Amino acid sequence: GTSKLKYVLQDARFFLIKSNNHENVSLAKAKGVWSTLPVNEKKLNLAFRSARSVILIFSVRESGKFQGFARLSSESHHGGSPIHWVLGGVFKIDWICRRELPFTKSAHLTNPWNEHKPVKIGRDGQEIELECGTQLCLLFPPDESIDLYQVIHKM
Ligand SMILES: O[C@@H](c1ccccc1)[C@H]1CCCN1
Ligand SMILES: O[C@H](c1ccccc1)[C@@H]1CCCN1
Repeated sequence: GTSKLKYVLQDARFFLIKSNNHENVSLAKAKGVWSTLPVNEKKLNLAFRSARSVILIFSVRESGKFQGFARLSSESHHGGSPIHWVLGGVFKIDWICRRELPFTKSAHLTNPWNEHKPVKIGRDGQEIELECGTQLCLLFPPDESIDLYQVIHKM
């Protein structure tokens, strides 16, 4: 079904994350963490405090695809377990979908906060307007390995 997914996304904010390599997205998928540049870290911390869900939608540059999406479970924090990224604070994230979506499937979605360009277009950290972001997340193939019960309880 899609009902719990729609519930998690209700009144959410959405941000495009552009990564330079699959290895870092793989690490994020395995460890449930993300780290970004200071300008985006500040924006995400602000969004985390005000919105009931903040959703990161990931895309590896030149892949032509999104690799999935996740919900922030914390603000950024320093001093924790180190992460062997491929070269700020660390956000904890809960994955909602670890399956890919090709850009060809989102060609009908425009992002008002980026001049109504197709939603695949955007710098790392670009905010995606609510309706566009909701519809983008609903386009991903269902990830039947995920149980959103525990995510709902964190809201
Ligand atoms: O956001 C990126 C970045 C690039 C340069 C300086 C700080 C942060 C990368 C780093 C690991 C995962 N995300
Ligand atoms: O998407 C809409 C928009 C965005 C930018 C210019 C005109 C119209 C509005 C914005 C808030 C709610 N929806």
